Amino acid sequence: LELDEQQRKRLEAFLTQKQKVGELKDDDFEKISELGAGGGVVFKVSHKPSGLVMARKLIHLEIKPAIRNQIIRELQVLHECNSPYIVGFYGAFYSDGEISICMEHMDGGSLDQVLKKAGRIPEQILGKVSIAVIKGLTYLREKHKIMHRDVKPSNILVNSRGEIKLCDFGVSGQLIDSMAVGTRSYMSPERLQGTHYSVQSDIWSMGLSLVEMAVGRYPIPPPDAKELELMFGCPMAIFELLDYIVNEPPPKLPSGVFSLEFQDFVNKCLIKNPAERADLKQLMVHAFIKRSDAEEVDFAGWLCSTIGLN
Ligand SMILES: N#Cc1cccc2[nH]nc(N)c12
Ligand code: NA
Repeated sequence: LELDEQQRKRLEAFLTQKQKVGELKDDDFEKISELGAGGGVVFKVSHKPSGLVMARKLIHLEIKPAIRNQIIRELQVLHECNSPYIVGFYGAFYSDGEISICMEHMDGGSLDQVLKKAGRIPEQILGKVSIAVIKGLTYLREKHKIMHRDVKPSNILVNSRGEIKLCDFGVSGQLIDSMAVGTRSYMSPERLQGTHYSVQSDIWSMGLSLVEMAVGRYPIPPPDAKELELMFGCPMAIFELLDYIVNEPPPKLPSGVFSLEFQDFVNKCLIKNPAERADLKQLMVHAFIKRSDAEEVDFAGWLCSTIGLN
């Protein structure tokens, strides 16, 4: 988790900006636009006193003062997360029936939005995405002993400075309890079977997200012979999908389109058995990761061109 000079400096600039904000209050925010929707909506906002642009997630919940004060206390844990791979946090408060979580605004939005625009994401770009997700999960586990629990393309945010960060990792037990409704389509077979689940379940979710972004389609059930010819030239209800995940072989990338190191990387993430599945330590030294790290890929450049950012 050692940072380079440029990363160390952005982290310091963020904290110095954050220290000037003070206590977050409802009437200090001006809504600019909507950034996306879930059990909550995300708005791009202006924090009028500080002049900072933020992402404000509003979770509408009717709960007694007892419950909201415990949720807010639990979200204070988010002030301790300081990493290039974790979306910056400004603060949490309650106001007129809703919890607000104020975060760093990521101008590239989430990877589900980027994928919608791009059609499919190139393998070299997914190499940088994989490095950031692994480093993000390593940071959470090593410095805070917590697991993400909700890795999916909509929880991976990107920006025009080429940064890739994780958001929405559950930190409050009470906030989840008072809710308790996001998709279960990225959950590992072992979590869907209620059995033993560690950071290995986040690795499965990463593997699945990477296949979806590479092929441009949620990868379950697998695409047929004709669906692949449509893609590279070369319906299922949620309950049927979850049964498919638990009972059928895992998805895989099509061969002949992707490098064998990339195919091997996703196969090691998607091994059904969590014990056999690669761990964070092993993924960090996988051939695909070492190769992607040595590649000097202009992620910001690719991103701005693809989504018309600027
Ligand atoms: N979309 C989105 C989103 C969700 C949570 C935090 C955020 N910061 N910047 C965003 N665009 C964003
Ligand atoms: Na979630």
